[PDB]
Amino acid sequence: AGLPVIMCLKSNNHQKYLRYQSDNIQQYGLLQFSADKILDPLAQFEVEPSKTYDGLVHIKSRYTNKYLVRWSPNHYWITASANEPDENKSNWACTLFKPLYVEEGNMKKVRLLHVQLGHYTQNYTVGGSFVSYLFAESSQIDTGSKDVFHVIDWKSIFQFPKGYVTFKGNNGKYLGVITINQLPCLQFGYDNLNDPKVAHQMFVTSNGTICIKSNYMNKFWRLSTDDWILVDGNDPRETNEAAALFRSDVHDFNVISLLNMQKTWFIKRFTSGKPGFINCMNAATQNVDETAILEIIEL
Amino acid sequence: AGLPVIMCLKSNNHQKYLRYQSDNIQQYGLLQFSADKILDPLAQFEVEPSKTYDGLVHIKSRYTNKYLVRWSPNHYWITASANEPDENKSNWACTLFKPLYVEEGNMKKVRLLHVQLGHYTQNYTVGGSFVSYLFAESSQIDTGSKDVFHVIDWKSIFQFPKGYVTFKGNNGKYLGVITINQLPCLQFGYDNLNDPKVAHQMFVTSNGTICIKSNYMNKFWRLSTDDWILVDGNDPRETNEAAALFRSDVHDFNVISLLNMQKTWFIKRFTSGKPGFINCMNAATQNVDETAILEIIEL
Repeated sequence: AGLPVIMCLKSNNHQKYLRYQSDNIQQYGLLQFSADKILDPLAQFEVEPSKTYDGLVHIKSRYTNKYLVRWSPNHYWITASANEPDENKSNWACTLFKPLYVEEGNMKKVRLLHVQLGHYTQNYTVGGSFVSYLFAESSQIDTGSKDVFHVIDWKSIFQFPKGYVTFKGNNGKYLGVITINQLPCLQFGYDNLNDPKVAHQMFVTSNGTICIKSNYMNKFWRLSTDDWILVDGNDPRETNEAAALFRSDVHDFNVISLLNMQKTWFIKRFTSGKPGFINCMNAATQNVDETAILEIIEL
Repeated sequence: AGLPVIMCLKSNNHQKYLRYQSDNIQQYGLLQFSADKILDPLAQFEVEPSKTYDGLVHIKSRYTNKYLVRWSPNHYWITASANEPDENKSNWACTLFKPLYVEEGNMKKVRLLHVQLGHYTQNYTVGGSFVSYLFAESSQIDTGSKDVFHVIDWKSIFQFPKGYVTFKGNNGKYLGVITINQLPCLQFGYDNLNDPKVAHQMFVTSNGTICIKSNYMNKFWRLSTDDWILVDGNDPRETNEAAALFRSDVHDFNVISLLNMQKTWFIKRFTSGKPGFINCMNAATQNVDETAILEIIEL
């Protein structure tokens, strides 16, 4: 119904992501707006379209693989615990929800109506322990906007923009081609997004590896001499040369680290001491360091 | 191919479960036998039958929802990062696996053969940082059985024994029916599993709630007088009475805590002070405590 197959929900009211409550407490099983990162393994939910009703949806925790349902005949708290869907609107355990978009055409802002009750769900707080839990409050939209959620497609966090992009290093500079000692290097030393030497193109293969082409050089990034990432490679989707294949470690939307597949080490901003090699891309760190985090800027 | 749709793999070699390595380290994305409990959110995998090859299977991490594939053309390390399945047996990125049951008929002990390589996967260690990671070593069975895995169906951990069962408290005693002051209570004070009073039956409903019947009385458990759990209830599957419904917090196979849906507090072995009411089941704890931990013993 316009929602991603697998999604994450964020509460504008306090900026946290909805996650299954796994602690051994009274609220076990309930859904709490407390995940700091979207990468939290308890924050993923799968949406499943209704068999009978056009527009109604069933939702389950990806962790437990169980449907969201009311805690019991007496409560409005939502628990991801139903073993199976229930499309009977008169049953307190009906599992049908109805996504209602806050603004026309915008699919990332929604209010989720519990069908059986006809109540909007909210990031609700009662007292002491019942803090920030999903609760089907009433048929009235909330004055405090605690019923509006930001929808996030889980799949997209691991997808990149193919089209010109550049990378911003931790020193504030953009990554561009540069010839040093006859070697076609990559340096974080450009200030302007429009310098054509700074434009790159990311190709994500079906196996998860990524290859990157320098627009300016019209050649692919390739680990080579002294572990510098030089711009001289042929298309690795044909050559299968591990030196020109990378795998990413996503930290957040457009914030990544890339491991070079030949050395299996992360690439980073590096100054080797040898004259001329200042802030150049090199496979120099076994694990992620601050000089290894790259921000992707679309072009 | 006989595997459960969603499963957890346990290494025979060191009794840890296979989980996605999410730390920002060299081995990010690889699969490591380091989860202590099956409840770890990074330890669930899903199986998909091959589209063209009977008996062949693709496997993905439930977390990333990506396919297990070789790290690169040069490696035998397995990473859960393929975007899509690959059935080309000749391609290094082939995602097909062949489960090979160790004991004919027992679908729980298995070896996973990486089809393209023709190698068995192992709980592999190459010292240093690569410790206990899935690696498709060779076409030879391992002397030390590091290639033998125990398959556990994920859905079954939230499933309970049908037919007769009892419950063992933290005082080593079985839970049985007992009349105290005219009230038909449940007390942890029997040492004989053959006592008919100690026998119960659990019913899980499609909504996740559970209702328990005492075999002896032929009555369902129900929160009533002074929060004690009495055995006098009619079937809540028909009365929809919250006091006769419980939701479980599973700690491990057959080790759970139960929350009464009327009080929304966990039931535990309890001694009130009122004479006679010693070690009786009472909804007296908000969060799980030692006394709220119950062991399900099947009869």
